[PDB]
Amino acid sequence: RSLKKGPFIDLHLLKKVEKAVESGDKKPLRTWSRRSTIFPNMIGLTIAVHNGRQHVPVFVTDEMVGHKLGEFAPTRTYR
Amino acid sequence: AKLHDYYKDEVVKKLMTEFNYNSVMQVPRVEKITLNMGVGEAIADKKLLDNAAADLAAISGQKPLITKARKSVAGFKIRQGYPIGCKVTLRGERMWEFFERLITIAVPRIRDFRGLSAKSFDGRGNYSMGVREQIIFPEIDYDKVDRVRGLDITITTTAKSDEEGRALLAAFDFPFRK
Amino acid sequence: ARIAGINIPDHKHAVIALTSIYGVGKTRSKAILAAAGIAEDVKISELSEGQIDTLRDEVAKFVVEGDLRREISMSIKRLMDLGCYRGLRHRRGLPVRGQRTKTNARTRKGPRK
RNA sequence: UCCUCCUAAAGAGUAACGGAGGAGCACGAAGGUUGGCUAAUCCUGGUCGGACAUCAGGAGGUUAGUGCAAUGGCAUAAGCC
RNA sequence: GGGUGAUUAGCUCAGCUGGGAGAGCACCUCCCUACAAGGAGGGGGUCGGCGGUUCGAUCCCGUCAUCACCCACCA
RNA sequence: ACGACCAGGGCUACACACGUGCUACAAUGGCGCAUACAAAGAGAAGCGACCUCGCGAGAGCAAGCGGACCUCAUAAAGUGCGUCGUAGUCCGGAUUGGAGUCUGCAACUCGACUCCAUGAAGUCGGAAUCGCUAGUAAUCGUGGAUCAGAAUGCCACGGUG
Repeated sequence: RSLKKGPFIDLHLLKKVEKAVESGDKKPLRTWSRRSTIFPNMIGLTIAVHNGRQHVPVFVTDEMVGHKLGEFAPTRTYR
Repeated sequence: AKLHDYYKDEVVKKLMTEFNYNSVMQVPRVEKITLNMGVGEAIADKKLLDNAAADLAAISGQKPLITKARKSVAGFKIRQGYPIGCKVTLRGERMWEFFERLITIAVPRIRDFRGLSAKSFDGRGNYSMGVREQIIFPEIDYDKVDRVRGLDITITTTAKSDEEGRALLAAFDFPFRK
Repeated sequence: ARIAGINIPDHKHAVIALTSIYGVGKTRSKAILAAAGIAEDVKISELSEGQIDTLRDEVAKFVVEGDLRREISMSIKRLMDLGCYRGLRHRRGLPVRGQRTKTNARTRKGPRK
């Protein structure tokens, strides 16, 4: 909206997000960039976000909206 | 007292009829109403508080008294002759002279209703209320350097269920929960 | 006197007790002075009942008087989870907009000993 | 030294360098009398009231108040008014 | 066991015929020229514990706890 | 391999004391309203008028000029008439809320700008440290460079005393 209109999902994430719904018996998707955006209608999927030293598993709720992967859930404790 | 003929229709008459009753005695009545003001304030020098009782005497059917305490346990180092309130209760004749304007017609500044209604009622007029937030309206000698004064009301009724006696409140400026 | 201004200075300028009050500032104070068509220079017009208190409808499309905070005081309770950046920053006294804490934070941190 | 309770075995009498405490005054009002009335504490509702005084009710009813320790009584109220 | 005193800021100590928490050092921070001195600011108090009376006890009164000073006797 | 390639990250990550600045603390000032006196620069999907939409940031429609001419472009302090009754105030504005405008892979963290509400400090600064002998200490307004968006620092210029 206020940040030059509609958001964009980085192609390395857009190729693997509807393949996590629908994730099979295989491991949850690893992502290394906290800069990537998620869209508010996304729900019921587990993803693993890198923080610089660890990968943090997170389940996406109905209360999570259009966030960046640094805002949606606490990837570090951190202080 | 010039206004009391409304009691045959505007209050408790539909209640009386929806039980086929024939007397005003088969439905609730007001035993007493009390207009009590607080004097226990301790934030300024006690200088203008009898003229605040004169401001209450401009709407009460009886003028406030000096009053006395009953305990002397308090951290205010008081004697049991210490003035503790105002002693202002109405029965019968001058209570019909109170509802003559107050809580019935005295304020044209009505509010757009959001839900705020009479609360906590049980079986003996069990609702108590002070006034909240400022709008200002004309009062006697009110061009004075003193904070805006209101009224804190208490009432007792001949009831057993205040939810059933809800029609005793129908002639007033305030609403009841649906 | 005091027909719209809630304060005892009644012989003064048209901003006094008529700005920064119950959801009204300069811009919305002008909007009800405009609704009643009255005069404002040096003093506000001497006015009676049924002249401007009847026109509070013409400036009603804002959060005002008893409604100034009412519904937001429930809507702001919607996010409270400790994993939510907005939830945590509502549940504690923190800026949801984010600020710097190291240097030039002394209003938010308050006085230093 | 003066007073409350126990010491004390249910008569009466009663001991201990026996066991726990108060009193050294106070009030002309806290006395007299006729008439009236009903407290604490908790809870719900009145906050501009900063542990405790304070307005109305429900529960309760000398559990509050009775000048003092302690004992006991007080609605017939010795209570407060 | 006993008598007489003390108890309040880290230290040294006021406030003791009824509430108002304080002074000089010390510490931290700061000013000068290297270390102080000199001049300012600031932090922090079960005012030892339990009762008596009083609305209220750092205070008065009884009684504990911990430390100093003097004792603990006749055989 | 601490060389070099490749992708994400860090350089406003927080604790405490500042060195230099700045809006000020009110009336050598504000609030409202009208109003005088300028230089130096920038302008090839530029500078963009007049007008219009939007509360507004900004944007739409398109002249003028490729620029001693047009356009950026209503200098401010000052000057005139009202007002404030000296008080943390009609002062002052960190905050606080809901939504936008503009740019860039990127605005959580970590950007500039806006509308309507909403709200706390600040009372001339402790020892001391620094500037000028006159267009001198002090003070008001306009441009430019770097550059996608972003300076209150840098470089030019004019006003008052």
